[PDB]
Amino acid sequence: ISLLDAVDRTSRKAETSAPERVRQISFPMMYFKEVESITPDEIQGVRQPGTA
Amino acid sequence: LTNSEKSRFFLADLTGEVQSIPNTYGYISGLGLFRSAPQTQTTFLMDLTDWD
Repeated sequence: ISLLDAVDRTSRKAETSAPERVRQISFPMMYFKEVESITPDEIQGVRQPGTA
Repeated sequence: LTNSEKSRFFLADLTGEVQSIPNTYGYISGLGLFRSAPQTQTTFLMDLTDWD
């Protein structure tokens, strides 16, 4: 928006306003992956901490 | 009441007794901070574990 400029009455001149402005955008997003594995060699023979 | 200071044939009363109990401190065993863990062996082990 802007302020109107004064014009004289007899010379019937006027003012106009600029139109709107519309654009477009897009968004990419991140992907996360996590892998873990359980193998019996990490369970066999191993001792539970805090237990005799 | 009681026999006199330097003769066994005269009397002198015994007026009570005064005592001097030592100074004992607490306020550390008063707080229930140290929990009792009774055990059977002369030494005990403990497991330390951590991760990040």
